[PDB]
Amino acid sequence: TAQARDEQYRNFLRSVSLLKNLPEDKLTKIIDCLEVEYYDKGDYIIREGEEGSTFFILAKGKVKVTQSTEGHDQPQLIKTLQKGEYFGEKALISDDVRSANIIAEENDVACLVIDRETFNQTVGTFEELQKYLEGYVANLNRDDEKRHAK
Ligand SMILES: Nc1nc2c(nc(Br)n2[C@@H]2O[C@@H]3COP(=O)(O)O[C@H]3[C@H]2O)c(=O)[nH]1
Ligand SMILES: [Ca+2]
Ligand SMILES: [Ca+2]
Ligand SMILES: [Ca+2]
Ligand SMILES: [Ca+2]
Ligand code: NA
Repeated sequence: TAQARDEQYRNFLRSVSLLKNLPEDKLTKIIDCLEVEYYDKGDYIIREGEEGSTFFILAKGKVKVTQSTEGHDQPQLIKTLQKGEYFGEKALISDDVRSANIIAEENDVACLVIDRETFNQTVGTFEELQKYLEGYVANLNRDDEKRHAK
């Protein structure tokens, strides 16, 4: 049922920190425009250095965050993320290429894929959320500098 589907997505999206206080009409816009992409173990959802403008919410499974850093020939493992966490906002906020890899850690990982326009018309319309994400990205920049990210 369309209604049952939309209710399931509404309940999930309201469990995401960043989205919990969105007006109904903006949550409905996300519900209407999100897409789902599925990944197998080891797949790169995001690859450092590539262009990208999608915002992702992890809906099922776990992902690894890895990043190239000075003194290491392979990207180093920074953290892992789980259901309800999000990623890919930094390319939009920093106006940059992707700055880390996001790798599926297991099979049947599912992410919600939110394009730039949808992001801009929902999350990006609320100054409190923009300022929050600006501060979060600033902390990511601090972390990048402290580990000597390439
Ligand atoms: N640069 C950077 N990015 C991090 C970090 N942790 C995460 Br989650 N991320 C996420 O990894 C994504 C890679 O694509 P992005 O640069 O668009 O956004 C990044 C962030 O959402 C981090 O320490 N540094
Ligand atoms: Ca974690
Ligand atoms: Ca604004
Ligand atoms: Ca921190
Ligand atoms: Ca950087
Ligand atoms: Na992808």
